[PDB]
Amino acid sequence: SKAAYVGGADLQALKKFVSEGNKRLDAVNAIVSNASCIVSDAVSGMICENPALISPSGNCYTNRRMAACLRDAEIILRYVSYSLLSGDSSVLEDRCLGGLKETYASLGVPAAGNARAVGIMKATCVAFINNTSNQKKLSTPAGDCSALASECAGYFDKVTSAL
Amino acid sequence: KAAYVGGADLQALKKFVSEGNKRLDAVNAIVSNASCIVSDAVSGMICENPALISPSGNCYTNRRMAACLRDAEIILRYVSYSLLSGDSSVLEDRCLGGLKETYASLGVPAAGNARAVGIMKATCVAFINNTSNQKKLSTPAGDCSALASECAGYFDKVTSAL
Amino acid sequence: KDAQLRAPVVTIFDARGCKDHANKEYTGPKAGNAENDECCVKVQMTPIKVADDAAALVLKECLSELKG
Amino acid sequence: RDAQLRAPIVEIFDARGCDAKNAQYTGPKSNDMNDDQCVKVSMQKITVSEATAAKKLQEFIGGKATAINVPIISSMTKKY
Ligand SMILES: */C=C/C1=C(C)C(=O)N/C1=C\c1[nH]c(/C=C2\N=C(C[C@H]3NC(=O)C(C(*)=C)=C3C)C(C)=C2CCC(=O)O)c(CCC(=O)O)c1C
Ligand SMILES: */C=C/C1=C(C)C(=O)N/C1=C\c1[nH]c(/C=C2\N=C(C[C@H]3NC(=O)C(C(*)=C)=C3C)C(C)=C2CCC(=O)O)c(CCC(=O)O)c1C
Ligand SMILES: *[C@@H](C)C1=C(C)C(=O)N/C1=C\c1[nH]c(/C=C2N=C(/C=C3\NC(=O)C(CC)=C3C)C(C)=C\2CCC(=O)O)c(CCC(=O)O)c1C
Ligand SMILES: *[C@@H](C)C1=C(C)C(=O)N/C1=C\c1[nH]c(/C=C2N=C(/C=C3\NC(=O)C(CC)=C3C)C(C)=C\2CCC(=O)O)c(CCC(=O)O)c1C
Ligand SMILES: *[C@@H](C)[C@H]1/C(=C/c2[nH]c(/C=C3N=C(/C=C4\NC(=O)C(CC)=C4C)C(C)=C\3CCC(=O)O)c(CCC(=O)O)c2C)NC(=O)[C@@H]1C
Ligand SMILES: *[C@@H](C)[C@H]1/C(=C/c2[nH]c(/C=C3N=C(/C=C4\NC(=O)C(CC)=C4C)C(C)=C\3CCC(=O)O)c(CCC(=O)O)c2C)NC(=O)[C@@H]1C
Ligand SMILES: *[C@H](C)[C@H]1/C(=C/c2[nH]c(/C=C3N=C(/C=C4\NC(=O)C(CC)=C4C)C(C)=C\3CCC(=O)O)c(CCC(=O)O)c2C)NC(=O)[C@@H]1C
Ligand SMILES: *[C@H](C)[C@H]1/C(=C/c2[nH]c(/C=C3N=C(/C=C4\NC(=O)C(CC)=C4C)C(C)=C\3CCC(=O)O)c(CCC(=O)O)c2C)NC(=O)[C@@H]1C
Repeated sequence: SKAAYVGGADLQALKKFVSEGNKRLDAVNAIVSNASCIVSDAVSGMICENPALISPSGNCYTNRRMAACLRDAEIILRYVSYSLLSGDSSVLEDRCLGGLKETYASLGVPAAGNARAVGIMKATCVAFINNTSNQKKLSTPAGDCSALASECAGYFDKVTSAL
Repeated sequence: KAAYVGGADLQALKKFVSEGNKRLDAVNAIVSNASCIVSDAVSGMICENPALISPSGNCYTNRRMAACLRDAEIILRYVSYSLLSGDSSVLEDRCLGGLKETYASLGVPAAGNARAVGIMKATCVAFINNTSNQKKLSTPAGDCSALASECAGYFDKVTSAL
Repeated sequence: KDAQLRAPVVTIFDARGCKDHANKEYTGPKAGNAENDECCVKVQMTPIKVADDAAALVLKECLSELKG
Repeated sequence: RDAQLRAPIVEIFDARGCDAKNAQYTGPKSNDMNDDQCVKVSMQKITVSEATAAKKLQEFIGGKATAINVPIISSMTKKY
């Protein structure tokens, strides 16, 4: 539960422990600072493509179910963001994905809908990392983040595979 | 408590406002992006002036931030209704009447509202004209600049008033 | 699995040039350069929650954009 | 002013090609596409919870990141 602060010498060290530390931190900043939209756009895209999901027999029907789906999509996004901070997917694969498919099966949370919500978040995050905007309309120094984008994509692919 | 306008009544409404079908698309572009429009506006106001979330700033604490996010949504929605109606009377009376005085008494900073409303205006104009990063709604391609400018005019009434 | 439905909430502070916030949260040693002494990452395992108002607003967006 | 902080919620239903039937509209039929289209308007109290607000603060506090392809106005100094 305790918040950790990594700055100064500890942040300098973290940048020696992971590849492309500065770019990595920019990528994480983009995702976390836009998290509500990334999540809402993914869940609402899943729904707009399959409106049955908010019909009365749909798994997102009622605020409570919508809230649970938005929450889970945020949980997944956050474990991906943390994977990108860390340079690996171990915590994502254990804490987030471990037992998740079985949990969803016991609750009746639909695999097709999850695949689409996750797929949209993937596209969105990859696009934030491979942002081709002019420098004037770009918050970070312009350059090539394709390796990190592919890394991020790989983390989403692990979620897709598990679910 | 809700009004439903479909069938004959909607066919009629479309004749009583200019560019009825395009106008409904333009309204759709606002209401289906309501959460992110509000977010961008308050976020941008803050990144330009981070003091707003310093301990002495007007968005400090969840209570103040929640009120600002709420107010931004209120303003956005009265604008969306003005665009549906082709008329700003409700916006000017119900929303904007007494608001400048209200904000003057509370110390809600005018420069902050100027910027937030300005960002909502740019974001709505972009969604209406389909120049935004996202273009999720389907329309025949065309020139919606008149409706975008009408929308911008409603935001300009907000800015003028505040 | 996480029984409490926690996830890592990460906050990224590039605070280079910020004079008004005292950089006191990070308690370790300094690096001797601005790229690290005026930058900080915050990480906190947090129960992830979505309130009724947020879910209700997403539903309003959805209802006006359902594809035929 | 509105004492209850209500605002108009406008909802746009283009239900052409939507195979689910809805009949909240009680007026006459147009006998064309408008029978598959509806605008809903209601006046609802607008509210944002402090929990949501806390989540938004965490998104906003980094002070650098933005949506894709938008103007950059961020600053590290107090403006007002
Ligand atoms: C909301 C966060 C975003 C900010 C801020 C920004 O600047 N862009 C953001 C999001 C974003 N979304 C996508 C891709 C998709 N989004 C959807 C959902 C959307 N589409 C719909 O039809 C409906 C319902 C009417 C929605 C709510 C979808 C389906 C996609 C495409 C997913 C895919 O490619 O399979 C992106 C990625 C854009 C890109 O690839 O360049 C961003 C950045
Ligand atoms: C609602 C999320 C968005 C999706 C999805 C999408 O496709 N576009 C989205 C947002 C959007 N924003 C703007 C315009 C602006 N946003 C800001 C705030 C932003 N800039 C910053 O420096 C910071 C803090 C680091 C922010 C949070 C600003 C300042 C603008 C421009 C305002 C103005 O020009 O007056 C737009 C419109 C883009 C355009 O005007 O071309 C969209 C679509
Ligand atoms: C400059 C951008 C600025 C003005 C002007 C202003 O009025 N407020 C400004 C910044 C600001 N920062 C914060 C919060 C945090 N800043 C942090 C940065 C560092 N902490 C450190 O110890 C170091 C050295 C490695 C940093 C680079 C951190 C970690 C913040 C979070 C604190 C927390 O978790 O509570 C705010 C929010 C209000 C505040 O705490 O001052 C503002 C407005
Ligand atoms: C097609 C998109 C669709 C499938 C397939 C599915 O399973 N569900 C679908 C749509 C859907 N619509 C709604 C809610 C409303 N639809 C409305 C449209 C009309 N109402 C009318 O009277 C007319 C004729 C003029 C329409 C074209 C309205 C007004 C809706 C809101 C009603 C309300 O106020 O609650 C939903 C939401 C679930 C539901 O309420 O049925 C869904 C999933
Ligand atoms: C892909 C991720 C996007 C992108 C990134 C990009 N960033 C840089 C350079 C820097 N980024 C930072 C950022 C931070 N360092 C920190 O400690 C923190 C806070 C914790 C942040 C936010 C830094 C310090 C640099 C170094 C240069 C500078 O000081 O300005 C680059 C340049 C290449 C490099 O690796 O240095 C790039 C390409 N660029 C894009 O176009 C993508 C959208
Ligand atoms: C700017 C607003 C964007 C744009 C709009 C645009 N729309 C049309 C045409 C139509 N739009 C609708 C939409 C609705 N009618 C309804 O009753 C409802 C639900 C309440 C909706 C959402 C309709 C029915 C049409 C007519 C065409 C059709 O049969 O689908 C146009 C075409 C020109 C015109 O005036 O008809 C345009 C240009 N186009 C853009 O490029 C902007 C992003
Ligand atoms: C959203 C894209 C999809 C969706 C989601 C949805 N989830 C639930 C319920 C639960 N989800 C979890 C998830 C986790 N357990 C873990 O250990 C982790 C890793 C940290 C996760 C992500 C759990 C435990 C539940 C049950 C407990 C709870 O919900 O509080 C629901 C149902 C909520 C309900 O039954 O009321 C839904 C709808 N639904 C969809 O349709 C999307 C595909
Ligand atoms: C957000 C962009 C800005 C901001 C907002 C902010 N507003 C308040 C408090 C109130 N806002 C209103 C507004 C209205 N009254 C009406 O009748 C209407 C039209 C329907 C509106 C929009 C009112 C009445 C209040 C006071 C009552 C209440 O809060 O419920 C606050 C809180 C002020 C305080 O210290 O309590 C804030 C922060 N703040 C900014 O900095 C942005 C510029």
